[PDB]
Amino acid sequence: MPHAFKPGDLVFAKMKGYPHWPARIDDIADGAVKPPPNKYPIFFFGTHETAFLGPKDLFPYDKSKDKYGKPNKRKGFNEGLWEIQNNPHASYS
Repeated sequence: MPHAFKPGDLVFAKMKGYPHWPARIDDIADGAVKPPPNKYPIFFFGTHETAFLGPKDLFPYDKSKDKYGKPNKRKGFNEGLWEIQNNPHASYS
């Protein structure tokens, strides 16, 4: 049965106006900006941008990849599909 989201979990993350996007729950490093309550730091593969999102916008990768894991014309999308499948836990800093 599901647990709560934790750093390292792989997801498709949804934001207004964008397709469901390959992403991971990031850790928060000492000294880094913390998310708002009930929000998670989302790192988006491909773009390498961060946003804070709640669970309503977070779809677990294994369950969702058939549906959402298909090429997209949006900038960085296809690079992001490679990263989530091939090296989802690397430093992209």
